[PDB]
Amino acid sequence: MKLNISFPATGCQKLIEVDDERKLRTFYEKRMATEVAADALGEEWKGYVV
Amino acid sequence: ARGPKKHLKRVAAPKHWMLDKLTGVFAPRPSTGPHKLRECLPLIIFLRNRLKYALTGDEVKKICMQRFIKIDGKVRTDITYPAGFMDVISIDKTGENFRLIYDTKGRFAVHRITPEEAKYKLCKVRKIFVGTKGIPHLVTHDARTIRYPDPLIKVNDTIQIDLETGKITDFIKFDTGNLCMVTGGANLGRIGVITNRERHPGSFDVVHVKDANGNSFATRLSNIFVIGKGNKPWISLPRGKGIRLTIAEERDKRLAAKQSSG
Amino acid sequence: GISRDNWHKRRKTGGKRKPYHKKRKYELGRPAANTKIGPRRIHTVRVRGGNKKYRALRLDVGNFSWGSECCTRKTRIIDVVYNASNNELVRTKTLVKNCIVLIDSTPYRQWYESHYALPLGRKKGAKLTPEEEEILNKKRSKKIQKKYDERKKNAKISSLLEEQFQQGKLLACIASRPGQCGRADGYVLEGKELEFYLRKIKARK
Amino acid sequence: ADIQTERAYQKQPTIFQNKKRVLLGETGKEKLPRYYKNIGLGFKTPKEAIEGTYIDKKCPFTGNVSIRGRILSGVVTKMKMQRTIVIRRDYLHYIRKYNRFEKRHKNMSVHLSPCFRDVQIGDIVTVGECRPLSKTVRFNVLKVTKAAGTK
RNA sequence: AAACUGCGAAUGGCUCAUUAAAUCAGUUAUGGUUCCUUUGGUCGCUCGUACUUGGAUAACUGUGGUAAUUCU
RNA sequence: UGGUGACUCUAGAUAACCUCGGGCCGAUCGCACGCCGGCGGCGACGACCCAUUCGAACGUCUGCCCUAUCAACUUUCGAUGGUAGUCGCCGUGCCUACCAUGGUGACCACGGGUGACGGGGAAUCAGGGUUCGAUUCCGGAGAGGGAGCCUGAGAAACGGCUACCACAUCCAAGGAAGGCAGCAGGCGCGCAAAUU
RNA sequence: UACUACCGAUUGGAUGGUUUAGUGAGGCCCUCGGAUCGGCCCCGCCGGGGUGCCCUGGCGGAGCGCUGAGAAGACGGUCGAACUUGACUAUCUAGAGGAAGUA
Repeated sequence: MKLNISFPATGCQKLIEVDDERKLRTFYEKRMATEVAADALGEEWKGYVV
Repeated sequence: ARGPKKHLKRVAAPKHWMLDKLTGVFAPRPSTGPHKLRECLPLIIFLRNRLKYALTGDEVKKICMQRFIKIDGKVRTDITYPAGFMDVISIDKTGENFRLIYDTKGRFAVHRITPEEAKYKLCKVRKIFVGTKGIPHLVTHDARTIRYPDPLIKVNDTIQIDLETGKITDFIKFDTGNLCMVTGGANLGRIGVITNRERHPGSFDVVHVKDANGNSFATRLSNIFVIGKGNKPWISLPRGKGIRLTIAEERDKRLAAKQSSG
Repeated sequence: GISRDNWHKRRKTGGKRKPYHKKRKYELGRPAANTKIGPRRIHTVRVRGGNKKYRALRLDVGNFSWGSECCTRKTRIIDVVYNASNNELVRTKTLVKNCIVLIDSTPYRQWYESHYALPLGRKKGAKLTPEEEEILNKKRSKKIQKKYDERKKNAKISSLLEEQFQQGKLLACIASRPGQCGRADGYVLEGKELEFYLRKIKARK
Repeated sequence: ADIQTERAYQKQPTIFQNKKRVLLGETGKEKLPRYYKNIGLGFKTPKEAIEGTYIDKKCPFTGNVSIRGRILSGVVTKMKMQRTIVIRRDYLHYIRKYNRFEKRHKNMSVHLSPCFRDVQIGDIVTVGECRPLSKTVRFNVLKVTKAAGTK
């Protein structure tokens, strides 16, 4: 998958392509408008809830 | 149809507009308004077909959009606005005033009137009702409603309007001995004196009218407009006095106009 | 696609028409929305001309008029007891026009004692709370007690109504159409109509 | 009895009949005031209309109809439905090629008010056009004249 | 310019398959209905923050998906 | 109070009600500028209701070609009528419930056919007639076949939508799109008809 | 020497129209449903004003608080194209055999 990630505090966006299904295990079987702590996305993504 | 129609074919237009065959497929198709579209002159036909002031419909659009035409004292920019029986068309720029009055052959004449006459008109009262805290009302033949009329005014009478205020000045009652114009049917445009009215209940009444030369004709009651009281009309009458000549004497007049003129 | 056209019917002789045009919109019918008794629930239908109709689907209250007294009061609706068209509009408790219905009586009782100063529908035990004593047995002026006793010469009800005031439930008939205006209005049954519907309810049960 | 034969209480809708009153009129003379009107084309309302006790919402004299349109006349043939009869109207139709005529006829189901009792068959009714009262009924009996022999 | 809003798109044009008291024609009626618009009337008639109220959403900016659409 | 040939009309008086899927009782815009901080002149757009105009829709009466090798039909599953409702923009078997047994027909009902859209009209004609009218005006209907709807004052709309039936297009096979009996044009069909 | 047309078995196959019975796409109505989105509260960090309290001002947090809006979906009803199996009827086509007349 690709991940269109935005940031409404300053309105800047970025498309990050994640071809690793271990990271996408956090988002599976969720729904729209449900917040998920995005710790699995990497190491810069520690305190980040999307 | 699935709704109201907006065109009028030129062959199905009213006969008294005197349009011809070959200039187009369509007729002007009057807007909704105070007069019926089988009983009206649209302003485009009066202004280029009768007065010859224009040569196209585009020039009628240009003349009307300069706010130069007042019909019953108000400016009309609509070129298909239905003018009708006894409306005062007043062009201020040329200093002309007209009233739409039928000719003896049932068409609207180009009747010029003085600006003294152009401040009033006669209307025929078609409905009286009392409405909402006892206020009496009129409804005239050109969709005017008037609050608080005189209580002697009844249905089929003829009142007189002042065109600025909109209020009644006086009126004529419907009685034998008053003067008429016929506004419908075969006898359209003729003028005479009421002599009789036979009342058939549940149907239309018949009014007998006598011409100034002793000719007599009937109409229905709805085709009767009381012009004046007794013999004096309250308006100016057109070229013919509402006296329909037969074809023989019309031929004789037309031939006597050639052996004398020239 | 419910239709009210005539052209799907036989002719008067009994021959069948062939349809020449298909179903038009102005010949439509709508579903037959059956009012019940419950808390107020009214839906809105957009109809021909752009006007508005009210489908009451649930009513509990509407105003009924005492015809003899000329007293109209808003009043809770208790139950349906008799429908003159179908009997299955009673077991389902459907409110339509002309149906016979049980309503409350206390807005009529409180008007009656305030206007005529007489007890109505009270038991023979005569337990009277001190609320209505000061309207039934008030102090009042001589000119005003004269009027209140002059009213008492004609303040007499039929015996068929006072046994209903004994149970706190009058019998009424709905005069408006609840599927078409969202209201259940009507009048209290009195007299010949009252004993007619009384023997009809008597014979039906 | 004698009116209330249906499942619903029959009454004239314009007349209020539960006006309370004192016993000197409550016991003295008991009379329901009758609603009637005068239809307008010279027809006079019958005596049985203004004093009878029948309830017919389709009657031209005591019911809610107006008479407007066509006055016609036929001859009664069938009296077998409830409050409505069948008349027959005979006419001649001109065929142009032969300069001659042929006898045609048309039937009309027409509503008969209970104020015209003693209506036989064979006699001439006058009918008036009203609003559509049924699927096939548009006219209403206004005046009955007897046949030639009934003295 | 764009876009939101409003109106029009139910007229016109074409064809004659269906349809035999049906369509249609003349005549009547709506006192048994609805009616954008036009025209006139009405619009302090009601006895109970205003020197101006609230939340959004396009166009636009920016990140995109699909082989593909007047897709989003 | 007023009206009609006729109201259960209009207006009046009284008691209430007044739908959260709410009724009206202006939080709108331009131009000219002002008179004694107030009072303003023209417009524009609105708006419940009433009337008018353009209609529409349901009814009234009379009128249509051939066929009896079509003589009885309609009524179970509304046929004809009565009472009460429901639904409808409203009148009505329009639908429902309960009753009545009616309604049409040799004066041709019912059924079938039509190389039948109906009229205004056309050709022919001593007089009478006979045949034609798909076709530019009016009225109806239908947008391949049926059906259902949304929006709207107005549509059961097809140069709107949703299905099914018959055809048929693009595809990366996952999906997506369609409706010339508008103007041209093409194929077909034919004895038979024009310029993308 | 050939044609013509019939019966025609095949209950050839296919298609149409009436009906019996069974099924039922889709919209609309009704009873639910409640993914989500707000507001008012309740506290925390707390300014100003008035007076430790209230109104504003910024947030943030949670509470099955209490309401407003609300999509998917489902029960039912209705309208209802179509589908299947029959029965009757009609047509187009593949079809052995033959007969008579036609010349």
